[PDB]
Amino acid sequence: MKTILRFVAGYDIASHKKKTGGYPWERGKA
Repeated sequence: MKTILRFVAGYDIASHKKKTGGYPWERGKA
């Protein structure tokens, strides 16, 4: 995960817009 910045970038917005489906352990090592 070197250029994941492009992947997480969209997730940071999509997760903030929709906000749903997110396990307590499946949150990027907390």
